[PDB]
Amino acid sequence: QLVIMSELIELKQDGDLESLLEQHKNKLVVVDFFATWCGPCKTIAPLFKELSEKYDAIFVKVDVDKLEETARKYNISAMPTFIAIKNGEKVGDVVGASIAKVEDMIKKFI
Ligand SMILES: [Ca+2]
Ligand SMILES: [Zn+2]
Repeated sequence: QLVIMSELIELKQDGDLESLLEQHKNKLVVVDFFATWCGPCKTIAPLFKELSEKYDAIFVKVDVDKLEETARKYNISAMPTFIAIKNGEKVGDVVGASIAKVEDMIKKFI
């Protein structure tokens, strides 16, 4: 019966998140902070992809070793950490590979 105008974007260097937030001012932005060497990150990534098809939000992937300043800025200390950003400000986070909690968080702030 419908498809969502979805967006799933992987960032490349510090500055890209701030640019993305400015480019998408009135969307909820959901950021997956992950690491290349993180098993739980790889396991959840296809579920995060599936979620991006269900909600009119901007879904973002950030490798903590490629965007070190951004990880530091968001106080990332475990991976995956999912951050919901609304109107440029952090409104929630989920620490760990729980797709149910991520979806609950999106439901709350979208
Ligand atoms: Ca799908
Ligand atoms: Zn876009």
